[PDB]
Amino acid sequence: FEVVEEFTPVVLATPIPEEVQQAQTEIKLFNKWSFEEVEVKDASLVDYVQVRQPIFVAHTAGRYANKRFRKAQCPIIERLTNSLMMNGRNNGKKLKAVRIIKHTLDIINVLTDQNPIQVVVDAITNTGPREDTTRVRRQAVDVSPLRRVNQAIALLTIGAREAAFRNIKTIAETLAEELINAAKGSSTSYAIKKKDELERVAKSNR
Amino acid sequence: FDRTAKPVPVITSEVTESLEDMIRRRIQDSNFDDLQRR
Amino acid sequence: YKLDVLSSVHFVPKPAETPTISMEDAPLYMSNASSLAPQEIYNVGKAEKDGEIRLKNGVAMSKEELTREDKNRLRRALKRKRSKA
Amino acid sequence: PVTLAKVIKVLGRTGSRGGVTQVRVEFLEDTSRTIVRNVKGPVRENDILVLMESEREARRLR
Amino acid sequence: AVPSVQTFGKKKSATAVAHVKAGKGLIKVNGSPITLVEPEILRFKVYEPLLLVGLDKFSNIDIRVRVTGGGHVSQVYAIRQAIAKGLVAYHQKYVDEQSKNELKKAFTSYDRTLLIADSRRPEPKKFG
Amino acid sequence: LRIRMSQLEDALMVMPFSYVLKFLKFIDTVMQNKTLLHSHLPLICKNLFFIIKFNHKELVSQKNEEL
Amino acid sequence: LREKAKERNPDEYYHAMHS
Amino acid sequence: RAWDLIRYRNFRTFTGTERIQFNCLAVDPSGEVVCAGSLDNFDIHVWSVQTGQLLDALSGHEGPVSCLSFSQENSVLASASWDKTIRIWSIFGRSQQVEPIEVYSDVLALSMRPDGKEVAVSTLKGQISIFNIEDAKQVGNIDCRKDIISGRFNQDRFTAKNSERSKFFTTIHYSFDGMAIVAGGNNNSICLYDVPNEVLLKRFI
Amino acid sequence: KISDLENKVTVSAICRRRLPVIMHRLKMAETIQDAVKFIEQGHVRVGPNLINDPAYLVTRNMEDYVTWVDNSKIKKTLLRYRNQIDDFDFS
Amino acid sequence: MLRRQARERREYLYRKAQELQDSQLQQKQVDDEYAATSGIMDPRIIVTTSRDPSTRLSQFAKEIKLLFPNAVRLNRGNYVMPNLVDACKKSGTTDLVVLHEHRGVPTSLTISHFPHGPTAQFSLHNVVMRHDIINAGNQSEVNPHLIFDNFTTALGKRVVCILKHLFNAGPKKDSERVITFANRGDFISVRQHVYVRTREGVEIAEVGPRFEMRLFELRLGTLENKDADVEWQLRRFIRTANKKDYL
RNA sequence: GACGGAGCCAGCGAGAAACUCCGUCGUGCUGGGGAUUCAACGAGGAAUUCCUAGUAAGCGCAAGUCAUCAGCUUGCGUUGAUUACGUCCCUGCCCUUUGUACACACCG
Repeated sequence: FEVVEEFTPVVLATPIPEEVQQAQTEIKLFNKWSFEEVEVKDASLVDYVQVRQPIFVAHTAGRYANKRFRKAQCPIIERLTNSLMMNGRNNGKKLKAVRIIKHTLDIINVLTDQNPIQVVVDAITNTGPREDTTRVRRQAVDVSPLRRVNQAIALLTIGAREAAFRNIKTIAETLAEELINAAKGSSTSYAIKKKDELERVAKSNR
Repeated sequence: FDRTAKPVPVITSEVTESLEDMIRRRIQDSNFDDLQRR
Repeated sequence: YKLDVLSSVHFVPKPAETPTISMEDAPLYMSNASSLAPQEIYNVGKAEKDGEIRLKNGVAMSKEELTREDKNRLRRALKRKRSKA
Repeated sequence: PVTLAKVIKVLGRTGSRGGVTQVRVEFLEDTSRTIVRNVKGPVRENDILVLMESEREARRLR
Repeated sequence: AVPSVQTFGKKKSATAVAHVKAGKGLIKVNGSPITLVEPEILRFKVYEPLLLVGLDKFSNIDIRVRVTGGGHVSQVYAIRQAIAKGLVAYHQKYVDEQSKNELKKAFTSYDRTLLIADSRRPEPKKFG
Repeated sequence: LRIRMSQLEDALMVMPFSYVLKFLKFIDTVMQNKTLLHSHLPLICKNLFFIIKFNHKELVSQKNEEL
Repeated sequence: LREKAKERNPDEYYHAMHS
Repeated sequence: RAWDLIRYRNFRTFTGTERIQFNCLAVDPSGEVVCAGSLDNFDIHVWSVQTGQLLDALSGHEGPVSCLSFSQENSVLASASWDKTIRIWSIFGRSQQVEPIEVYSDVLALSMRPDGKEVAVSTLKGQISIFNIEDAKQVGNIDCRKDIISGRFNQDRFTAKNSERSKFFTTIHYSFDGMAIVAGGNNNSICLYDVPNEVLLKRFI
Repeated sequence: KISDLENKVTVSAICRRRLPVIMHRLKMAETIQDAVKFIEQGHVRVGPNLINDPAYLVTRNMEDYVTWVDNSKIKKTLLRYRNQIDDFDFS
Repeated sequence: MLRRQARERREYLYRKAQELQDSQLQQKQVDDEYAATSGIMDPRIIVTTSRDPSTRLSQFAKEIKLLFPNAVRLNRGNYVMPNLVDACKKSGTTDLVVLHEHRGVPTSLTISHFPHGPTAQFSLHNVVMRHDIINAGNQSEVNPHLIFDNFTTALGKRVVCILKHLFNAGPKKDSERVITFANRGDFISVRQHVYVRTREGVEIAEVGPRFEMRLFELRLGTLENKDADVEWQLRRFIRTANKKDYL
């Protein structure tokens, strides 16, 4: 059994590329990643790393700073791109973050055949520290999931930034390797090192 | 040569003592030109 | 009615011995006494006897049994009440 | 091993230190057992939280 | 005369006028095809309505957009608003309103900004 | 009694469950003291009820027959 | 002229306008 | 005016400084705060039930406040106007905030979900639009213009079908179960809709 | 004041509040006779309500919100000449 | 909404014309703008600055905020004057305060009264900020006492009436904080002090700041309205300017 | 990021840039820096100031309309974020300690 909704081949006076109608089949990031198979491995980060609403390009102009928690509804990829632009000289330019993240996803795919967006989700989940300390000396207590994801993005971006600040490596590749290493859980990623140190310090002052 | 506008005053010491003497006097007499509920 | 009807979007109706039946009531089974709060019926006031202090808490105080220290604070207590009043 | 606990009530007027919120959480593995914990980040009702230690009881941190 | 509708999209100072008529599926922006709009990275953005509702409905119409004012980003959003608005208006005027309701439902389900202006009127957050 | 009513509910709200069980033991101790309870019965009742409402789902979990 | 532009009634309607 | 239905007495009365005309009213679930709206002042007056004093005035509407409602659970206030917008007010709490949502046409009626998670509004265009309060995005839209029946008046010199006198619902309310809306207006019809999937259940003359 | 109220009130003042008189001041219609035709034909709405009776007097607070009806063919002309017909708003 | 504003302005211009005629006949109380809200509703004040303000100008605005009990400081990042004033009137503010500067030196002070004016513009001289004072400490924010000295002409009363309403009404009798505005040749020296009632007199202490303000424009309308008719303006090229006095 | 091409989008006001595409270069005080040919400068101590949305920040354009301003003042548009939006724990500043408050409830 089948259902047909179109009985005539569709041809437009303005030509449209084939990849565009292939996208009309399914919404995909940069027309080149699908969000369908994405799942958050850790239950805690669920409902704060938002990937259910598929988007073509990061740019959304979504108004996420009204409420205390509209940031959760923002797609995670926009959160990464918007965190990427920093250090004053890069302020005002998200579209540059969009190109950088596109190249980063390409690099992730090239190095690792897995869907890069899954790698980003894995890295964010891995690099969200679960408890840390507060100055009283210090006393150890645990972390809200929103604040976890916020540090995850921040530390990943900061490690990528500092790594290539005065290095032959470009921003795209340093971000890519940081994401890969965080997803693997390897200590090589700077953000995972900071997570481990923070949780260790909390354990000491537990 | 002529000057068109006023000279902006200089807040010298003998000016300051004169103003604060005025301020103390009103507080001494409790004369305050202040709004009140109506 | 006149200025209403000229400025009203909708229809506005025109406003309209022997013992008389009360057409409308403010319920019949309800009692007037039950419609009054206990405070309305009676509320504690000032001392009827000059040698007593009764507060709104419902406690009366004979001056004779009051100790000197208690009398002092009560006098100061009144003064604060009077001061802002 | 790490436990998961769902926030069930945010505690008020606890005298906690600035940036610190006292919370009560119900363990996912057993909806019965509840614990009071101290948190930093913006927290709300219906949130789940990962705990290394399920034995410590929160105390006012001034 | 030829059945047609006119509509607008606003974003900041950017304003796009979209004129929709019966036709054979011709999209032009400022006298150039939609495929040539810039910046290329945001091109998919203006493809977004064309793509969500299906290119089939567009096959029966010829549609022209003129954009002026604002910057490139604001111009892109003006174009996308204008095209969504014009499709809905044309469908209502000359096609069943059931399809109009379907178009509105799909667009608003994805992103309401396609259909309503997203205007950041300033608000004093500090009371007083 | 010394605790102010405005803060009683919250103080009773901060109460840990294992500590709450001990508060029930205290109410038991008040109960054998008939005169003391009668002196301050109402205040005891409100605190107990709020606590039971406060941890109703925890109390049912407890299966101690002595409890 | 500037004042006329400010307090212009958007609802004002005229007949020669039909042309 | 506040009325006790046990003892049948007006125990309190509230009024503005300038004798502002009130057209809509709403009461807090706690029964401690009241908010009323006016067709001439554009600002929502707030009184304290216990004290009877004006706590403050909630300003921000560029149009008259058409209707008001408190969430029975969340205690959030939703206000609608002829301003073509809806504003969600978080009056309770240390900090004060307003969340405006724009709508296509002038709003006439508003109903609050008993859960307090959704709000419906009736517009002059004849549409029932439902929005998610916590996120402030639309979730459903219902047409009403065709469903409404309006009879040509004897004084009308224009046909009923061409008439535009009343194809909007001036009053709406939910079903307590939360799956239905009953809508009414200056017309000869009551329409009952089924909210999740946006269809007409039945219509009454 | 009251002494003013004795003489300030005039028939002309009441006629001034006539809706047919008013929009003429608002310039919706060239002439009062054009106005009474439009209201009878049903193009003019006061607030959310349609008025078809010329003798209606608009009170001051409603004075601001007297306007044409959205689907009026007249309004469609209004936006057409200035070239801002937006068919989504159906006006 | 625009129609309502247009109508209200015409009523307002008519009211001042009628008020002006009444005063002139009297020549042969509180002003109409403030008469409605005088002593009933406390003032609601916003203090802001020009675009890309210097750090000092931001500091000065904070000082002005502390001067006025009901003042709130707002950053003027990319705000447009219509957008500013419209956003202001919606919140219900009574007055708007805007500052300008020159190389981190405050230069002008303009006050605009809502919903419909008047607007007064002042020029600042000899500005001395409190941040220039070391180990000064924090202010007291009680409702202060007000001192108005040497305001005689009708314009002087108008300047008094504008300025007086920016503060809350009914300061408590023994409030230790006093604000004084002393007119000296159209140059209003603005001072504020904290006093202690001694057994043999009064001792006052400056907390700062110091600045001299001169009115040079007073206009019947909001600051946005560069079309509004002018109530009064300062003539500088008149031959008598070097010796003419107005306040 | 620097350089060479190509592509282009504003609003103020009447005595464009940033930006996007394709190329070169390449961690070397180098194809950065542009003072007087090729300098200082490789991210800035102790400390310290401010700041919550079209906001911080980048970008250019226009007029000098009686105070002030002359690469300074104001205005116009373009690009446009992170974090928090909860707390009285520290600091500081205030308010109350005759319900007075028209019922119920609560308090004493």
